[PDB]
Amino acid sequence: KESCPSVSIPSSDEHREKKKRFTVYKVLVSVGRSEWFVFRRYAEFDKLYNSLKKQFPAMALKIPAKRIFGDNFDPDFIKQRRAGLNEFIQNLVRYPELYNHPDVRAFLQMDSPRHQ
Repeated sequence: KESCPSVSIPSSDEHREKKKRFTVYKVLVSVGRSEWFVFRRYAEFDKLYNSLKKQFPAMALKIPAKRIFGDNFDPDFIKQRRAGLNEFIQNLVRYPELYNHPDVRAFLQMDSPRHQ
């Protein structure tokens, strides 16, 4: 019997570089007896969403807004975006045709040699 993946996004962190800031979400991915972390920015969730929404139109996949008229580093905005991204990924891993999908497996690092 294979284990169905379970995922959650418990936190995010702000990183900074020359005149640049970004938010990295910490995704906890668990497959049966083992678990690991994957670090992903919002754009990476959006790229997955845009691919899968075209491939599975009947699912009505939903991701939080991409554009915010206001401060995209407001902690309230980040906490809601994290909850929305968590809803998006948790919904995906409910379906084997999606968690066996190559783009989903790569996004969650499900076939990594470092997770052996």
